[PDB]
Amino acid sequence: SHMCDAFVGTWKLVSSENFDDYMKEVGVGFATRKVAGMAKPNMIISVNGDVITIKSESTFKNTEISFILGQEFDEVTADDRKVKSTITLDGGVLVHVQKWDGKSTTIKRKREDDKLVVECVMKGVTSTRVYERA
Ligand SMILES: c1ccc2c(c1)c1c(n2CCc2nnn[nH]2)CCCCCC1
Repeated sequence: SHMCDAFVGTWKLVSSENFDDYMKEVGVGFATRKVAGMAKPNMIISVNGDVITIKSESTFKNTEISFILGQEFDEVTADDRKVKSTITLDGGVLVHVQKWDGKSTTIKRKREDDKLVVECVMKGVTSTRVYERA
């Protein structure tokens, strides 16, 4: 009955494109790129009141963030960046901006048909990662 109902659930990665190049653009080093690129995460999205929780569970790393839309928080990313994050809803798309070291990357999550599509963008480089219900 609310703001992210169609995102809530357990999702499994089924395809990726350009993720190595995205990670290079971000600054991720060779060994982490190789092991992270192999991961097939489950993304678990839940909502309790105003608080949204997004977990990512994989052989590479298990991460968890909780947040309120529009309210900045500090995040340690799976690749060990210490970033300041703000997540908003823009026309039904969750938009996640991460700022660190004068740099920025944006991760968009959208529902398309029965998929949850994640678009990671750093400068001119996009990676598209497609999730199915688990
Ligand atoms: C496996 C799954 C998910 C991951 C990662 C690794 C990494 C991130 N995300 C979250 C964004 C996301 N969600 N689905 N794919 N990407 C941080 C940005 C990219 C650097 C590598 C580490």
